[PDB]
Amino acid sequence: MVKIRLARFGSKHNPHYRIVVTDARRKRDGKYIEKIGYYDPRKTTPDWLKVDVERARYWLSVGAQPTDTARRLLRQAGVFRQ
Amino acid sequence: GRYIGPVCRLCRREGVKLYLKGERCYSPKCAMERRPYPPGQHGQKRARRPSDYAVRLREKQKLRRIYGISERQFRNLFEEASKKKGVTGSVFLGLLESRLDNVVYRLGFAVSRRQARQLVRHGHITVNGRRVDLPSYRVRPGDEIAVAEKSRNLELIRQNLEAMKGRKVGPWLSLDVEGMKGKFLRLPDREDLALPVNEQLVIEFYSR
Amino acid sequence: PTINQLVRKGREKVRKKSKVPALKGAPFRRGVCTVVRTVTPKKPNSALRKVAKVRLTSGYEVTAYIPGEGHNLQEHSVVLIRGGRVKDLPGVRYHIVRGVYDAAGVKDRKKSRSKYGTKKP
Amino acid sequence: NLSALKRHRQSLKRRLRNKAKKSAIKTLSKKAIQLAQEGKAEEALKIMRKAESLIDKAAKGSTLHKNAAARRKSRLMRKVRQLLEAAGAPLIGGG
Amino acid sequence: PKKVLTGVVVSDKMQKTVTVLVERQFPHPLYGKVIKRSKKYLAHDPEEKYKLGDVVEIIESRPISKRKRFRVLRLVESGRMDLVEKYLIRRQNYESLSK
RNA sequence: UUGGAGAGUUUGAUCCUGGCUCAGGGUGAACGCUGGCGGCGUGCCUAAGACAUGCAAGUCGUGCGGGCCGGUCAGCGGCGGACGGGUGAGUAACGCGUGGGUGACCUACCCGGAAGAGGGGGACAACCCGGGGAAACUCGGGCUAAUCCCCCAUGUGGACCCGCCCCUUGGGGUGUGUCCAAAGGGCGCCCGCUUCCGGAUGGGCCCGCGUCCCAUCAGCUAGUUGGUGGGGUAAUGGCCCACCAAGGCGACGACGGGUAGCCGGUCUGAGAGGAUGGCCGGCCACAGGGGCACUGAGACACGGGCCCCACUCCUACGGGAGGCAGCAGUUAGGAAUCUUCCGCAAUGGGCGCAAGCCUGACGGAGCGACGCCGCUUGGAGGAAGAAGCCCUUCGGGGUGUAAACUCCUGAACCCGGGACGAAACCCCCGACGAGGGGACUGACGGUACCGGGGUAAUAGCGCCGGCCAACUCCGUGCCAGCAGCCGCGGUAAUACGGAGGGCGCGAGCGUUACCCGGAUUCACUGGGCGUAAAGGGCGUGUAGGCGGCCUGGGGCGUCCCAUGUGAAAGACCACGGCUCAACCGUGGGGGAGCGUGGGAUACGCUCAGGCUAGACGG
Ligand code: SF4
Ligand SMILES: [Mg+2]
Ligand SMILES: [Mg+2]
Ligand SMILES: [Mg+2]
Ligand SMILES: [Mg+2]
Ligand SMILES: [Mg+2]
Ligand SMILES: [Mg+2]
Ligand SMILES: [Mg+2]
Ligand SMILES: [Mg+2]
Ligand SMILES: [Mg+2]
Ligand SMILES: [Mg+2]
Ligand SMILES: [Mg+2]
Ligand SMILES: [Mg+2]
Ligand SMILES: [Mg+2]
Ligand SMILES: [Mg+2]
Ligand SMILES: [Mg+2]
Ligand SMILES: [Mg+2]
Ligand SMILES: [Mg+2]
Ligand SMILES: [Mg+2]
Ligand SMILES: [Mg+2]
Ligand SMILES: [Mg+2]
Ligand SMILES: [Mg+2]
Ligand SMILES: [Mg+2]
Ligand SMILES: [Mg+2]
Ligand SMILES: [Mg+2]
Ligand SMILES: [Mg+2]
Ligand SMILES: [Mg+2]
Ligand SMILES: [Mg+2]
Ligand SMILES: [Mg+2]
Ligand SMILES: [Mg+2]
Ligand SMILES: [Mg+2]
Ligand SMILES: [Mg+2]
Ligand SMILES: [Mg+2]
Ligand SMILES: [Mg+2]
Ligand SMILES: [Mg+2]
Ligand SMILES: [Mg+2]
Ligand SMILES: [Mg+2]
Ligand SMILES: [Mg+2]
Ligand SMILES: [Mg+2]
Ligand SMILES: [Mg+2]
Ligand SMILES: [Mg+2]
Ligand SMILES: [Mg+2]
Ligand SMILES: [Mg+2]
Ligand SMILES: [Mg+2]
Ligand SMILES: [Mg+2]
Ligand SMILES: [Mg+2]
Ligand SMILES: [Mg+2]
Ligand SMILES: [Mg+2]
Ligand SMILES: [Mg+2]
Ligand SMILES: [Mg+2]
Ligand SMILES: [Mg+2]
Ligand SMILES: [Mg+2]
Ligand SMILES: [Mg+2]
Ligand SMILES: [Mg+2]
Ligand SMILES: [Mg+2]
Ligand SMILES: [Mg+2]
Ligand SMILES: [Mg+2]
Ligand SMILES: [Mg+2]
Ligand SMILES: [Mg+2]
Ligand SMILES: [Mg+2]
Ligand SMILES: [Mg+2]
Ligand SMILES: [Mg+2]
Ligand SMILES: [Mg+2]
Ligand SMILES: [Mg+2]
Ligand SMILES: [Mg+2]
Ligand SMILES: [Mg+2]
Ligand SMILES: [Mg+2]
Ligand SMILES: [Mg+2]
Ligand SMILES: [Mg+2]
Ligand SMILES: [Mg+2]
Ligand SMILES: [Mg+2]
Ligand SMILES: [Mg+2]
Ligand SMILES: [Mg+2]
Ligand SMILES: [Mg+2]
Ligand SMILES: [Mg+2]
Ligand SMILES: [Mg+2]
Ligand SMILES: [Mg+2]
Ligand SMILES: [Mg+2]
Ligand SMILES: [Mg+2]
Ligand SMILES: [Mg+2]
Ligand SMILES: [Mg+2]
Ligand SMILES: [Mg+2]
Ligand SMILES: [Mg+2]
Ligand SMILES: [Mg+2]
Ligand SMILES: [Mg+2]
Ligand SMILES: [Mg+2]
Ligand SMILES: [Mg+2]
Ligand SMILES: [Mg+2]
Ligand SMILES: [Mg+2]
Ligand SMILES: [Mg+2]
Ligand SMILES: [Mg+2]
Ligand SMILES: [Mg+2]
Ligand SMILES: [Mg+2]
Ligand SMILES: [Mg+2]
Ligand SMILES: [Mg+2]
Ligand SMILES: [Mg+2]
Ligand SMILES: [Mg+2]
Ligand SMILES: [Mg+2]
Ligand SMILES: [Mg+2]
Ligand SMILES: [Mg+2]
Repeated sequence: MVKIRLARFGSKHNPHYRIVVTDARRKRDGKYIEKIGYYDPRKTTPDWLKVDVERARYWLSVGAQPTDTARRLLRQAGVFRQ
Repeated sequence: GRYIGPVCRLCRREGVKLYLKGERCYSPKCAMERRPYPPGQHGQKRARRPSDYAVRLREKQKLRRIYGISERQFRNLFEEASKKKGVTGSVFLGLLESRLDNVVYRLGFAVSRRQARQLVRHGHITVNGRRVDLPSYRVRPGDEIAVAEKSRNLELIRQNLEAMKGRKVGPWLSLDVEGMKGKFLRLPDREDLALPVNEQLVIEFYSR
Repeated sequence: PTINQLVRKGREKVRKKSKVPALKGAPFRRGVCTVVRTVTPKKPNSALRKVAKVRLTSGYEVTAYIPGEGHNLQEHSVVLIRGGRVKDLPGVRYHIVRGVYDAAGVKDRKKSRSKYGTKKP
Repeated sequence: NLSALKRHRQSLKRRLRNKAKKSAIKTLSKKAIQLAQEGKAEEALKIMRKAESLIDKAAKGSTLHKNAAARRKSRLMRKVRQLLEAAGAPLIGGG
Repeated sequence: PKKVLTGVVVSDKMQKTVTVLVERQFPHPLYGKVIKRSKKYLAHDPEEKYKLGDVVEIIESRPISKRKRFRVLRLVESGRMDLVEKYLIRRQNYESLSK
């Protein structure tokens, strides 16, 4: 099924994740349906986490299942906030 | 890494004084004031007419040996300057003048670019507080260059700043001898550098 | 030609020819010496040039020049050959590499030692 | 050395079940078409009803796809109606 | 949208099928001159209304057979035997090209 | 307007034409000499040759009955195994690219909505007993559970025939007739089950345009081309079959032969163009060589099955086992390409309510100057200038501030400290919701880094006749040898070998191979044909290419506007993180082509009406 997850970019010992929506059978660094956010786990920048809230809401509404880390990041960005 | 052999022979070959030694360059025993001909067995024979390629090569080698930079780094800097918007000769001269070792040589913390390289490499220089140990670091306008707080009580540094209390730095720089700290105001102008170099010759050399 | 003639026929590209076909696309080839001898050059040069007949791993059998003063090659010596013809010798298109397999380096060589395969003294 | 052996065993059992069901479907369809060709309309529709019920199941499972079952039913009903039209009067069911 | 082409009927020897000759122009990619090319399409003609010389429009459709993926949409004009004559003369000239 | 260099060589000398050669850049490189540190990338291009050994896909006891001592083992039953990983053999093709179509189609798990979940029956494993077999395994008798199988009922609904209506390729409604549902488990909920509609994702099929060389390959085709009926499929279709007609394709290059995975991109180039497709992302094909189907939502399935062939192994000779183009590794071939490493801590994936389990994907470490980037082998002072070596006009000149020598700093080393990457799932409250509180978890790694001590600490390679930067001595004597071209060498060689000196680069420097450039030397940009290579021996003429003046219509080419597409990465610009850089992150802009809607009509095209300067006739 469609999932909202993290695709790894960057370089060795320097991970930079993209929060993307894609089919679950695609390899993790392959082509995705669209891109909604980004994450820097090392937090080397003032803005180390961005999420498209409206697009994430849309994709959640149509049955996309986030991963644990993706769900945590979406909650930090305030996607599930009511 | 870099050239670590005899250095006055470079001046004698280029036919001009490249101040690559410091105090001895202004002394009467400067090798360009005693034997102003090229080194080797045939240095005192009448010179033949130099070809165009020879002229451009000698001008480029003079410019490169003034700053003591390898040819790979020199050419990379030249191509970078050619990519930038702005007159490529002036941009290239500014990029060369923004190297940390050259900047601390001009500020007066050293008497030669070689000594400035050893100062920067050995962890005696700080840029904006944090310590930098890389000669190739490129200083941007506004950056503060200074001697490390624990390096202020160093005899070589003390003498260097003593001998500069009278000398005045260029317009593109500011120095505080009491504060033991410099400031890089702007990119140096082409007229502010007393360089015996025609940069058009260097550009034409790299067009080949 | 007219534009219509160019549309009908076009311009023919130029096809280059290999000068080292026995190398079969490789930079070097290993071979075994069958005949070692000396040959005489064409006009105006005069010499006795040392060559070897080499049967290669690629299936061809060619003639290769032996550079440098003095050599230890003989029948059944294993050698490496590289491209490059010898101008004044007819039919010689390849050079033996000194210092590889059974071809020793040039003895007492002091200049240009990376060629001729001589170690630093 | 794996769990592929279990898959092969189960596949053989499912193959037996699917073959049995499809054979029964084919036999019933042929019987209904022949009876309609006789015409002989009363028993032809009863056999056709049996064939239709045996087509709709096991289209509930992996034996037949729904579209395949629909096509089977459509072809059978069309052939039966054509043959009975070539014959005389109709009977109950299947109309 | 479904592609619509315009052409002239050059063959109607098959049942319920017409051969339509479609022409297109394009500049040469490197030499720039505008050039003409033609292509034949087998088109479904169930009612057999269109005959030799008809200029018609055909539209991309569900496969009717092999080689038959277009349907005649409408008639554009009639009485165009000159285009057919050009095609037939070009075809006839091939007999003298052999060895 | 960011962008463009030429030289040597045909002559006694000259101009031109023209070939050859060179100076630049690049590579999955290789070979020679040399070799200190780190970061980031990258490493079988050949035999798609053959492979020892270990690992690379399992999981569920909250579906079920069991043997064994809360576990363990196997069995039945689900889901996964069609993804992920590898390779480039085949393929010149709707395979790929780009834009579209499907009233001709499928889609497990996920999400939303509607409705339902009633009753009855049964079998096969496991298991207990006999056999057969060397083994691999296999047969018979009997028992038994389920979310296993079957039947009946019910019909929110849906499937089929036949009508009817609208719509128009098989789309959507409606009427009689016929047919089709289901399963439980855990502590009132939760996880599950059945029918249908919708969404989202992922696919099948079809079409326009583009997609290499040879015409000394010119004709090809008989399921061939079309039609009718049928079979098969999720679905169109000669896909397959029976019958009827005689068609289909081709110089705009059919057919045949050779070669080749294709693209985003990459290298080169002033651009146009040329070459190329390693790594990374997308698609396709293949899994010892061939064929085939089964199961399944999905395969004709790399670590599933069957058969034939080659090969390897067991042997009681009847029979049986196997497939590294997964990760390492071996062997063969080759000029040439690595560890039988660590860990699931991160991200992703399968199963499971969960705990968790599995994951050679992946995150990391190792090896190789294979590439790029950064760094070190010291800094200052120091003789009209030691010794050695080389040259000399015998006065001297050079190596050379170079050395020695004094002062300074402090890579390696030592001691101590010490990471980020990891906050979730989990539990408590709240209502297992939203929202708050708490805890566990590090392979890399005692690594990066930080603080305090600390020694003067690798340099080599090519070249020095012209092109082309850098010259003298000795040795040899058409020999030895050098050579990219022109050419050097035959007793006074700046061209061979050595030495002193010099030039260029520098942990590298050269050489070979291949590609672009220079080559305006296939000339679209941007060449030519009297005598340099080049006008067909001459007519007539087919296809094709091109075409006079004026008026109107169309708006196909052409141009403009809006909109969709032109993925990500790469290229450009700006900002930012690693002490800089390489490298990486964020944002912005471009961009040929193609679809759609609108507009313009000068030119080309096309239709219509005129004119006589071209052409023809009297
Ligand atoms: S002393 Fe004179 S010759 Fe020597 S390096 Fe200084 S300026 Fe050059
Ligand atoms: Mg002309
Ligand atoms: Mg000679
Ligand atoms: Mg040398
Ligand atoms: Mg299982
Ligand atoms: Mg039967
Ligand atoms: Mg199925
Ligand atoms: Mg079916
Ligand atoms: Mg065409
Ligand atoms: Mg066309
Ligand atoms: Mg038809
Ligand atoms: Mg013939
Ligand atoms: Mg000559
Ligand atoms: Mg020339
Ligand atoms: Mg002549
Ligand atoms: Mg001459
Ligand atoms: Mg090497
Ligand atoms: Mg070492
Ligand atoms: Mg490394
Ligand atoms: Mg390979
Ligand atoms: Mg494992
Ligand atoms: Mg895969
Ligand atoms: Mg291939
Ligand atoms: Mg191939
Ligand atoms: Mg092939
Ligand atoms: Mg072919
Ligand atoms: Mg297409
Ligand atoms: Mg497309
Ligand atoms: Mg029973
Ligand atoms: Mg017994
Ligand atoms: Mg039994
Ligand atoms: Mg029994
Ligand atoms: Mg069931
Ligand atoms: Mg029923
Ligand atoms: Mg290509
Ligand atoms: Mg037939
Ligand atoms: Mg056929
Ligand atoms: Mg056909
Ligand atoms: Mg492209
Ligand atoms: Mg460019
Ligand atoms: Mg370009
Ligand atoms: Mg490829
Ligand atoms: Mg393929
Ligand atoms: Mg194969
Ligand atoms: Mg094999
Ligand atoms: Mg399934
Ligand atoms: Mg099936
Ligand atoms: Mg397959
Ligand atoms: Mg298989
Ligand atoms: Mg499999
Ligand atoms: Mg395998
Ligand atoms: Mg079978
Ligand atoms: Mg066999
Ligand atoms: Mg026996
Ligand atoms: Mg392997
Ligand atoms: Mg392979
Ligand atoms: Mg091998
Ligand atoms: Mg070899
Ligand atoms: Mg070998
Ligand atoms: Mg290699
Ligand atoms: Mg994991
Ligand atoms: Mg996980
Ligand atoms: Mg395992
Ligand atoms: Mg490693
Ligand atoms: Mg480097
Ligand atoms: Mg010194
Ligand atoms: Mg941490
Ligand atoms: Mg420590
Ligand atoms: Mg310290
Ligand atoms: Mg010179
Ligand atoms: Mg010579
Ligand atoms: Mg030499
Ligand atoms: Mg001599
Ligand atoms: Mg030379
Ligand atoms: Mg010499
Ligand atoms: Mg260039
Ligand atoms: Mg030229
Ligand atoms: Mg060209
Ligand atoms: Mg040119
Ligand atoms: Mg031209
Ligand atoms: Mg010419
Ligand atoms: Mg002429
Ligand atoms: Mg002329
Ligand atoms: Mg003549
Ligand atoms: Mg010519
Ligand atoms: Mg002539
Ligand atoms: Mg003539
Ligand atoms: Mg002639
Ligand atoms: Mg004549
Ligand atoms: Mg004619
Ligand atoms: Mg004529
Ligand atoms: Mg003629
Ligand atoms: Mg004509
Ligand atoms: Mg138009
Ligand atoms: Mg893009
Ligand atoms: Mg920065
Ligand atoms: Mg970006
Ligand atoms: Mg439009
Ligand atoms: Mg006109
Ligand atoms: Mg007219």
